[PDB]
Amino acid sequence: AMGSMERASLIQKAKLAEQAERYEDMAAFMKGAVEKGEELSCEERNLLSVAYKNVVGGQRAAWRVLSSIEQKSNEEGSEEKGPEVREYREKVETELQGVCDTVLGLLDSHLIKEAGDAESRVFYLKMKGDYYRYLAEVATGDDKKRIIDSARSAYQEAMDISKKEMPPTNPIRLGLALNFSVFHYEIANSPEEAISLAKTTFDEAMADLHTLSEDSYKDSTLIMQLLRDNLTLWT
Amino acid sequence: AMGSMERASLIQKAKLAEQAERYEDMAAFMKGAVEKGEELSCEERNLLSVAYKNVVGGQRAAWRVLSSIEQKSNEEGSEEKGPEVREYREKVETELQGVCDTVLGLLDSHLIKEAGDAESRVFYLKMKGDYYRYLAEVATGDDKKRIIDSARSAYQEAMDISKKEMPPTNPIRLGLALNFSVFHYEIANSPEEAISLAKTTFDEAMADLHTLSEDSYKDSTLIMQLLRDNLTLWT
Amino acid sequence: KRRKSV
Amino acid sequence: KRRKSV
Ligand SMILES: C=CC(C)(C)OC[C@H]1O[C@H](O[C@@H]2C3=C([C@H](C)COC(C)=O)C[C@H](O)[C@]3(C)/C=C3/[C@@H](COC)CC[C@H]3[C@@H](C)[C@H]2O)[C@H](O)[C@@H](OC(C)=O)[C@@H]1O
Ligand SMILES: C=CC(C)(C)OC[C@H]1O[C@H](O[C@@H]2C3=C([C@H](C)COC(C)=O)C[C@H](O)[C@]3(C)/C=C3/[C@@H](COC)CC[C@H]3[C@@H](C)[C@H]2O)[C@H](O)[C@@H](OC(C)=O)[C@@H]1O
Ligand SMILES: [Ca+2]
Ligand SMILES: [Ca+2]
Ligand SMILES: [Cl-]
Ligand SMILES: [Cl-]
Ligand SMILES: [Mg+2]
Ligand SMILES: [Mg+2]
Ligand SMILES: [Mg+2]
Ligand SMILES: [Mg+2]
Ligand SMILES: [Mg+2]
Ligand SMILES: [Mg+2]
Ligand SMILES: [Mg+2]
Ligand SMILES: [Mg+2]
Repeated sequence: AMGSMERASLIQKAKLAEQAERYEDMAAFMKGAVEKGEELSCEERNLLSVAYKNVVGGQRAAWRVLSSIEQKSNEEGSEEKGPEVREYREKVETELQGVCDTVLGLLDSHLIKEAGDAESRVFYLKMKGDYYRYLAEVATGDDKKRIIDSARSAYQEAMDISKKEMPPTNPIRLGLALNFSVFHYEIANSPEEAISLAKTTFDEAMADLHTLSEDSYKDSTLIMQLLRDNLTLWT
Repeated sequence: AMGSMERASLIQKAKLAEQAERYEDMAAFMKGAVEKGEELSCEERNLLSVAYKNVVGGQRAAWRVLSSIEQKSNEEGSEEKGPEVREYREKVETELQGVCDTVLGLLDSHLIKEAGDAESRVFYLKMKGDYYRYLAEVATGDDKKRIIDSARSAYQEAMDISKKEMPPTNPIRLGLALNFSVFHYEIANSPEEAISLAKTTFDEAMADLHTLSEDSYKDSTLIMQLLRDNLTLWT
Repeated sequence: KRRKSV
Repeated sequence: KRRKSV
């Protein structure tokens, strides 16, 4: 749908969509930019991830509402409404899945293959881990296990690279750790691992802060605070 | 698209969509319920208006962002970006217009024709005035005048009925007055009329509050406060 | 403060 | 308080 628009026009429109909180549009513009076949810049990767994060974020929030209703209507002494709650939860779930598959597909051809620099490769592998994780949040079937492992292996590979190649205060490194810790906590049923990861990550970033310019690491600061919020919630 | 679903299932799903903040879905379910050809109940009219109010509300908010950017890029010493801002503002505008036309169309066949009770007829005429008003917010062409007059005539007819048939604290009567006052202020370039309407409306509702049960008029209270907010902003 | 409607 | 991700 975006094949007739210049790459630069798609990037510009993704930035306008962001300002207008039109995240579906933003995601469609960024998909079209990716499909031009050139690697994305640091700024363009951020637009890509923000667009899809917001689209799936709204779907996942809806899915959680509908799932909670559905689960309530399946309890002790709740009364039979009929199939509507389940159908509508399935409709939202299916659309969410289709957006995850779209992102995963863009990642696998060809953001991940062509990413040589550490900051881009870790960024894309983090996205791959995130979107498999959102698949795992709704998976109840045969392949829940395989989906969970796909998220784990993406996050693990990102983690391996980020440790070798990036400082501990790098905001991509920090975000990856934050999300991988969430994965361990609520997807992999490994809250000790989640806690240990969040703590180690936070502590190592604190100790490396002396190397940093400020206010040039406001992203790193915010993410350190989310790690702290999780540690507070979980301990 | 909704012709195969039972009316009651569409109403139920519109309520789930509301809880999930899935307003596009909500609007589509309510459109499908209207198309069953039975009159809507008081509760169902509210679902209808809330669904579309939220969909168009997000579009109008986006349109305002993009318009402000566009107008900035057309000023003294702003530099030529190219056609992207205008194209993307036009795309948002076109979709907004299409949603207004969809609502107006549902109103004209056949919510308005079949509404005999005062509360339903005023409610639908208020919607007709609102959606013509949102058309007028973006109209810059030949028919801006005709669109503005269509909003005025709908609001005027609603106002005439609501005065004859409803008490001054009726929340539909109050909301209609609130919106008609906004129309006068920023669409019809008649701020004196907007102010006089908001004041009279508020004062008459205050004087009729003694007749009311509470907490049975929380909607009327909130709308009286919006009238007060406008009067504060405008005077 | 943007004006209110309902 | 729902746990944070980024
Ligand atoms: C403001 C919107 C746009 C233009 C899209 O930028 C989003 C943000 O983009 C950058 O921030 C990134 C970033 C975010 C920061 C944590 C936001 O920081 C602040 C202070 O707002 C959240 C965004 O979603 C984004 C792009 C995402 C990620 C996440 C991506 O996973 C695949 C990993 C961690 C984080 C990294 C890439 C952050 O560097 C910038 O460093 C931020 O600006 C500052 C001053 O920190 C800007 O707000
Ligand atoms: C909560 C969501 C649903 C179920 C959709 O209901 C929306 C709301 O629906 C009713 O409120 C209506 C109503 C609104 C109230 C002002 C909300 O009141 C409170 C305290 O939240 C705003 C809604 O958009 C709605 C449906 C719209 C209108 C507007 C319609 O124009 C065509 C005219 C004024 C207003 C009227 C119809 C209000 O009566 C009810 O009276 C409200 O509940 C209470 C306690 O007042 C409920 O919040
Ligand atoms: Ca605690
Ligand atoms: Ca004032
Ligand atoms: Cl459905
Ligand atoms: Cl466009
Ligand atoms: Mg080209
Ligand atoms: Mg049922
Ligand atoms: Mg399913
Ligand atoms: Mg322990
Ligand atoms: Mg039937
Ligand atoms: Mg340009
Ligand atoms: Mg136009
Ligand atoms: Mg005067």
